[PDB]
Amino acid sequence: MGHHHHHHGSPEDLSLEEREELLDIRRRKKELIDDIERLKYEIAEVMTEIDNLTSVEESKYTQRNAQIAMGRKKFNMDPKKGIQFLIENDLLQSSPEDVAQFLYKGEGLNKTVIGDYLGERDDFNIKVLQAFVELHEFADLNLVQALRQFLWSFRLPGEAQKIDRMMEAFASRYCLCNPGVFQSTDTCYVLSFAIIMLNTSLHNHNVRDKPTAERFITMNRGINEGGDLPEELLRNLYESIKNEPFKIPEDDGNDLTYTFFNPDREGWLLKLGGRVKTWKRRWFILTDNCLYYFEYTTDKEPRGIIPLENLSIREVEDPRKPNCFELYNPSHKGQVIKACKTEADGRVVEGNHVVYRISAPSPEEKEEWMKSIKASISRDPFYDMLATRKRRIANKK
Amino acid sequence: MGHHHHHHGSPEDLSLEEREELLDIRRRKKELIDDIERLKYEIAEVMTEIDNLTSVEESKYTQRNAQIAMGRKKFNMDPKKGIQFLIENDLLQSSPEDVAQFLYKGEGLNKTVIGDYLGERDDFNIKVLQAFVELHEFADLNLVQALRQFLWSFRLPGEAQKIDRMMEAFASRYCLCNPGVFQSTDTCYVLSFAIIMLNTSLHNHNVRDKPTAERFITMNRGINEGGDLPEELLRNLYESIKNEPFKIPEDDGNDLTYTFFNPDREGWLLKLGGRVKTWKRRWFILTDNCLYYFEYTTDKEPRGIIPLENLSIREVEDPRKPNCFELYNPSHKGQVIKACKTEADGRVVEGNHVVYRISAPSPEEKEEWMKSIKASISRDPFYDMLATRKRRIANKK
Ligand SMILES: O=P(O)(O)O[C@H]1[C@H](O)[C@@H](OP(=O)(O)O)[C@H](OP(=O)(O)O)[C@@H](OP(=O)(O)O)[C@H]1O
Ligand SMILES: O=P(O)(O)O[C@H]1[C@H](O)[C@@H](OP(=O)(O)O)[C@H](OP(=O)(O)O)[C@@H](OP(=O)(O)O)[C@H]1O
Repeated sequence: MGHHHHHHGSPEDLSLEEREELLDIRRRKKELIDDIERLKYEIAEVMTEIDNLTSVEESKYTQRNAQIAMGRKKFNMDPKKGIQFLIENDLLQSSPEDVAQFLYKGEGLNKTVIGDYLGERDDFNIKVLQAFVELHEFADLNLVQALRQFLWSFRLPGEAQKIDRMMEAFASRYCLCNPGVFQSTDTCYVLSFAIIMLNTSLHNHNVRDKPTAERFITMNRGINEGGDLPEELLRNLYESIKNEPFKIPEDDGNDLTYTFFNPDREGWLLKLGGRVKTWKRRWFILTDNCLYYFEYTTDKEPRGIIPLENLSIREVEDPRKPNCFELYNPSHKGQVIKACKTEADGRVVEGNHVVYRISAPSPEEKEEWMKSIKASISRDPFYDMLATRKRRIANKK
Repeated sequence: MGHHHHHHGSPEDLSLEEREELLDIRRRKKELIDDIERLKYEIAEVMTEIDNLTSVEESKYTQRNAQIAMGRKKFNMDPKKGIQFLIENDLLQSSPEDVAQFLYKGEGLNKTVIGDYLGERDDFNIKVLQAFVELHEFADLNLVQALRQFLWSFRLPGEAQKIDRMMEAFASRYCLCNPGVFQSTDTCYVLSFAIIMLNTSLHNHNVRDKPTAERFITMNRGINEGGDLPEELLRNLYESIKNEPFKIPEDDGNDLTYTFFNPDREGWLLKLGGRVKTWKRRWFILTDNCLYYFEYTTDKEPRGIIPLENLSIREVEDPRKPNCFELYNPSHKGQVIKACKTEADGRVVEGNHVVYRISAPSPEEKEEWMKSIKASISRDPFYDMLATRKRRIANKK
């Protein structure tokens, strides 16, 4: 420090000295706080000693640990029964909030089972799901950041209805934590699945079309209840996913986040006739789990419509045409597939196909079509869920 | 030895040693916290000294301190006027939140006056009460722990309506901080008063029936909107209160938490007739601030009903019967007490009593009855408040 002249008199107080004193006081306060923390720890230890009182002073094993361990295993076998066991035996309190804290901690818990339980339509489960999402702190996180945390805590159920409940809870929570970002919960929900599809698109090699940042901006046009979201916001989300894929717990490689494919496609194919086996070039549109085909790209009405429900694909070698596969019903051998087409006179009639043999222009287009068709068939209930949700997202005047 | 009344034993039955140690540790922690607060205050003073605006002063106390001191005294005289003085003179900002912070700090404030002010039905006061409970951090505290903090910050008003507002604010805050614990705010509210009655029961010597942990579990059956709360939860609450009574600020010994008696009782008594002074044994039920008496325990209809409104008790010596007291109206000497009874023919008529002389089977039963009756009369508006609240608690499925 050095000293000051001090001609003035004994009342002269020195700011530096006062500051130093203040610092010392602060240090003392910190020490006191540390002491308090230590005391708290001691108290906790005492409580532990008290609890499991009827025992031998030195016991080999831990009552609490043993009982909780068995309860967790019970939960993994049947979540309803596990929760019940833990509540009955006072290892867990009975409120939705306490159950949610148990699930969020998730120690020794199967995260798929967590997802199965949180996605149930029961009133208790609904309340646990709310408290569960409330344990996720979404304020000041972008949508991908929030999704990363949420998707670490459980594994998405397979049932479309269950996936919906959980993503609705997520979207509602995000919007409450980040007001003014999205115009509606519906916007947040649909954008969330856009992000999930992008994760699949960019990180699964079975997906050839790798969307650019500009492309992802264009795909989400009108999502904000008719309006567009800020380009900067969409870019940040795109770049986060591009940089790092969703990290999934207990990952089996089969997760929706990695295998959420676009079920829609358009393009030229040759198709073999039903009763009369002639090859025809047609413009095909795969949409709504149906294969629509047209004589010309300018036709308003399809030449035919093939519902894909209950069908599967097999590759075939054809004597004349390259890159062939067949659609067929594996349950109904030798039976006509339910479909409709238009005759030359304009009459709409039933198709006469036991199989639909299709030839693609290239091996690469063959693979694209088979992927799209398989994806469309395999996740239809889920794509239907999103489609019904997207309609309410789009607003008509 | 020998003492006059039957309520002084020896200290032999102690509590559990570990628990006592924990309590001591908690006390130490509290002391440390107080020390830290003092240090902080000192630091603030040092900062003020360092600061430029602070001149050397001829005066013992400074402008801010002097003005705030007078304002606090004004508040204690008339809370509305005190707040106004502090706001007008820029010693306190005008929002409910700032006023609530002033009240919560409570420096040099009468905590009874704090309670009077927070319990007012005015719109501003209602908003201050909300902000006041928001300054209490109830997350991860059990209901007793939260009650201890809340009941340190102010003294409960005497008006039933005011008590209701404050306990409603408390219960709502607790449930928001601890979601899923109680099924309703009503559950939290009624359980809170169960805890308060237990405090009186276990810690006031005028109360002979000391409920066990099992007893307290049984008393709260169906409280959770028809359902039962977890036995472990109720045990923790019971043991906390048993171990340590509610610590009340500026304690005069007259606080509700110490003098919240059960106003209800049943049992055998002899009663002296009205016009014709014959002694009859009757089964008595004290409920709803009324004394109902029956010829037989199996009777559906009472022999008579004595409203206790406006009555008081005096002990008397009787020539024939032991352990006697009289109910009488001190305002209406020599006048018949409003009551009803049934004649032998079944006609319901008015009673002819100037006084009701009652004889109890033992001195101990006499004391129990007089306590119950006095308690019932003295706090009727409040018991009525709880009763109307408990009805909405009991719901049908
Ligand atoms: O045009 P020609 O050479 O006469 O042969 C037709 C076309 O291949 C039709 O295809 P498209 O409808 O695309 O024109 C086909 O109908 P499908 O669409 O049902 O395959 C007819 O099947 P049958 O009606 O089953 O013979 C087949 O007779
Ligand atoms: O039975 P007997 O010996 O004839 O005397 C009766 C009983 O004592 C009654 O008590 P209870 O009603 O409990 O049977 C009492 O009524 P109260 O209930 O009003 O005390 C009558 O009072 P009067 O009616 O005031 O005389 C008194 O006449």
